[PDB]
Amino acid sequence: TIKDVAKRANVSTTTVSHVINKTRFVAEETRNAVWAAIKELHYSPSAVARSLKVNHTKSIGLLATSSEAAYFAEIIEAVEKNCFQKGYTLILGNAWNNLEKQRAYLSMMAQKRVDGLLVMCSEYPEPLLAMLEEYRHIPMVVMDWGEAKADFTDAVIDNAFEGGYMAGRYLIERGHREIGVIPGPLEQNTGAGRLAGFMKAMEEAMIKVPESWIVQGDFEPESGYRAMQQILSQPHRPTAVFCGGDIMAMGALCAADEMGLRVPQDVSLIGYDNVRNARYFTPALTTIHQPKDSLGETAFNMLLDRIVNKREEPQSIEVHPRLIERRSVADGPFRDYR
Amino acid sequence: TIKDVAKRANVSTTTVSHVINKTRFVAEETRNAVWAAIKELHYSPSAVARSLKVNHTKSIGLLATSSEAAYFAEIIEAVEKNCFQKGYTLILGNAWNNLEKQRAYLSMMAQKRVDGLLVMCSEYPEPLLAMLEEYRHIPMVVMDWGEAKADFTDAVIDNAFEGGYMAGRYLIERGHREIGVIPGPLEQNTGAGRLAGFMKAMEEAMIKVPESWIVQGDFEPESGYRAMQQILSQPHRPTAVFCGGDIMAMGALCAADEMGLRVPQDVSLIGYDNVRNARYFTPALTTIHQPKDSLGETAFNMLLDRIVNKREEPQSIEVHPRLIERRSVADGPFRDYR
DNA sequence: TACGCAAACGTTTGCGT
DNA sequence: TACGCAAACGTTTGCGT
Ligand SMILES: Nc1ncnc2[nH]cnc12
Ligand SMILES: Nc1ncnc2[nH]cnc12
Repeated sequence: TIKDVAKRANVSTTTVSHVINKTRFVAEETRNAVWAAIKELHYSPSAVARSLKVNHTKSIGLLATSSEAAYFAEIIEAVEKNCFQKGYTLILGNAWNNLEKQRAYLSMMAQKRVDGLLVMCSEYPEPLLAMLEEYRHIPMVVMDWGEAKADFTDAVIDNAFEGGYMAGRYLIERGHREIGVIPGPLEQNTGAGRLAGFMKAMEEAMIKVPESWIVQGDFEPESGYRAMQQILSQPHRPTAVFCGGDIMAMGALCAADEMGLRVPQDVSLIGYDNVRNARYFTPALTTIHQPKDSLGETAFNMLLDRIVNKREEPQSIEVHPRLIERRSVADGPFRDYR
Repeated sequence: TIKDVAKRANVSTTTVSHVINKTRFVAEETRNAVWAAIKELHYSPSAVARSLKVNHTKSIGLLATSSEAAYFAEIIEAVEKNCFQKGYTLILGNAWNNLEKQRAYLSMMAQKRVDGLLVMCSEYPEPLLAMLEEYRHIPMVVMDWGEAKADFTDAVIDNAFEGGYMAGRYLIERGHREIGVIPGPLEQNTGAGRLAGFMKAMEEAMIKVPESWIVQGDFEPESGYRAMQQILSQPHRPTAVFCGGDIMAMGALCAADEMGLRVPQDVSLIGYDNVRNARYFTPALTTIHQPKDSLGETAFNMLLDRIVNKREEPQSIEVHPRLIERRSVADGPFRDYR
């Protein structure tokens, strides 16, 4: 079809190409006509064709887990923002922690010849790690590991452990000593990681958390509801609770209200993520904030580096969580005794 | 690189191709070797190359507005689900209601040669309609219009008006006659549409809504907070409020709590959307539910039809909202008098 | 000076035999 | 019977002149 344009303009396609890509000098005169034709012909340069010669599609694939969950959602939108301004095209794929689904999208991606790969799989078993490696050839970065699980990728690490530790400390310094927790899937970094961080703070305080006070969640509002319930649904209950994620917390808030418990007057709740609208939780959620934007930006960045500056050596960049004081927590019984 | 495979197997690439695509019969023997090589060579058929001959990329572009907002998010995830199972690749682009941004993504899309186009732009001014038409050639469907704005697209219509009407009716039948409303951007269908529907119910009831009781929102939690405030922040206030979107409502809930108002005992609130987690609002939100999944499914479907069955004539498919009773509403002063 | 030729990028596919 | 040839799809780009 460029052939069709070169003709209208009565010049070589090479020429057409050159003016389209400003890749060498062209007569104004000449230039014009081409555009002229480019317009009537209503021309649209085929990227697939181009991508065929130039050897880069100028698009990146997001091998995600899910994309609705507030958390995930924020990141994605971030990453995308980046792709847009640097000319990249985002190909979004949720794998739902389904291996087949993952091997699937992966290969679809390779075939669509993605310039690079962003990875947010939540859980990383050997079987997944393995598949992953078969694609080392294609530049990639995993945005959700605690440490550097592999040598073939760039990694961005959130410090979820120091975040767990922060959340715990706060409780302590507020007077709390009877504290429960609803962690997220221990196979995930944001799960095991955050929890552990929180658990260290307790040991430092010689605070023991009775097993009946820790209930697993999965990050979905419902998981929180159940746990919160289960916790306050017992003879003896904590005076403060640490919730591994904002949404689940939102779930733990609802349930307390429903058991007619008061927050924070009856129970104190600290969450984790600081999702765009935790502020509008009732009451306004006190939580640890994860820098989701920077997280995305930093991932798309390391990736571009590898891409353009053809880097070979794996990289890894830390990012830092931080406490956000809201209205869901209140001084515990030992505040004044410290 | 297929050339590299044909060689290992010592057969024609045509052959390699044939066994890869099961496009004609091949000796088991022959078949094997190819795979054999296909494996060692660690081969990955280039879709760009293929897409070049076959003339279809097997990917669809989502020209969205935003992708974080719960609403949007749910849809997208839906649509994507569909693309995955029918082999399509999703290219997601948020235009933020920025014309340039839109013309941009659009053309990027055309160039990436998308098999079809899904459109969720929120607002549609002539300038946007116009650009849009320049792409009639590429099959497309707009998932957020009230009626059929154009003749060159397939449309799926939500019936947001009948939804507004439903929400109003409910209030009425619950005993309410003093009711306020926080609508969303009147330029959007889910804005003007829903409101109007609600407004008809009032006229039918000879209920007049004083201007001081209607406050625009933008769908973001914050907009709701302000409005809710503004409303209850007056000498005379409604006994019930209709909120154009769940998130904003969530915002209107927070504010009441903060002005120490009780919901629903002090104010009744009905929202709109029934987002995945409105159930976990505090209190559990009573709202109108939009079938977001079916919405996506139905869009990806009409689109596939056009695509595959090369349809030419625009189509349009209705979808229906429905009331979801929760805990945010309570009988008003006239319940017993009817 | 300002431009055009033709090979190449990696596939699929109509004819053949 | 089971397979191979070669043209084509739409670009970019190293040489030329
Ligand atoms: N996997 C996950 N899902 C939702 N919110 C999260 N916060 C941290 N990890 C998360
Ligand atoms: N544009 C929009 N944003 C968020 N929620 C919505 N519900 C209906 N339309 C919406």
